[PDB]
Amino acid sequence: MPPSLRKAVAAAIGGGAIAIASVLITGPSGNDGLEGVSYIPYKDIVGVWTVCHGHTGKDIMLGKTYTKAECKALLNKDLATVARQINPYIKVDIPETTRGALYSFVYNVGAGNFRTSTLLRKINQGDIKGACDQLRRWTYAGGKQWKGLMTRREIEREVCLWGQQ
Amino acid sequence: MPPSLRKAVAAAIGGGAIAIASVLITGPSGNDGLEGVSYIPYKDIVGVWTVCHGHTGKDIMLGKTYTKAECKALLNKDLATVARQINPYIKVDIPETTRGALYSFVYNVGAGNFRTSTLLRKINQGDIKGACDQLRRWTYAGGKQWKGLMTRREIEREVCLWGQQ
Repeated sequence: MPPSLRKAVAAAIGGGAIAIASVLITGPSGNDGLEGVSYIPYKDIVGVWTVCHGHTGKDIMLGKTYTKAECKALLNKDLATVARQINPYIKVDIPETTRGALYSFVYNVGAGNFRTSTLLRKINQGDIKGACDQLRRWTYAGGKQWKGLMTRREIEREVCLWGQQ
Repeated sequence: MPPSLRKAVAAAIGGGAIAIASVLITGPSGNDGLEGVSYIPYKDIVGVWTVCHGHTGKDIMLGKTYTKAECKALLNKDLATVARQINPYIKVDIPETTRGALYSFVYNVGAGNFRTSTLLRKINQGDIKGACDQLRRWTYAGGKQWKGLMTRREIEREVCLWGQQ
């Protein structure tokens, strides 16, 4: 991963999985992460309304220009939600890096997908290294493989396996 | 602080930042820490129901008597929440003493207040001395400086500055 991002994830470690994920999504500067940011609402490719760091919901004011602080508040809430949605399903102790990287993964890919993934089953069997490797299989959308996903998956993989080496 | 407590801090240091904060809140006995303990809902001065060592939610039963057991459940959860809400905002590496000190402070003053604060800004510019000193600015409410908050911030501060001697 870029060295600034690496250092960023390093300092977030004391802050636990949530903070780790927040670095992955927003990046060191808070605007150069694996997710885009947008201060004004827009419809995505599936026609869902979205703003800030990829935030969707029934609470988007279409006429509003959002601040950096609003965007960060909303991410916090959404990450807490991801945690709520997936942590029940992780039946084993994993390191904070691994947890944070799965948050970032699930943020992108959705809770359903994760619940039925092979990645989870390898987590629940204690195969951490094997779970982190499953990430590379998640680069396909519209029967095309995406350079942007393959990169994201590589970076989430590094962090997922951060403790090992 | 009181020696009764200065020791009991050090007692759960190896428990990490959560355990440091949780200590400051309950103190060794359970009432003799920074928060007020109460096993029946009372309406506080601003008219919010409150129970145990400061727990407020919508999850409160108005005639119920809570146990020493159920209040530990509420606190731990509440403190999980504080860590979720503030850590992503903390971009640098910090001692578990310092972090735990901040968990307590935010318990008291709220995530919003914290996210906009000068203190967090000093934290993130690496200035930990400068950070902890900012605790002292948080001793007013309703016009007046309170001696009780003046104490409470000196305590939180002491713990905040445990690394630097």
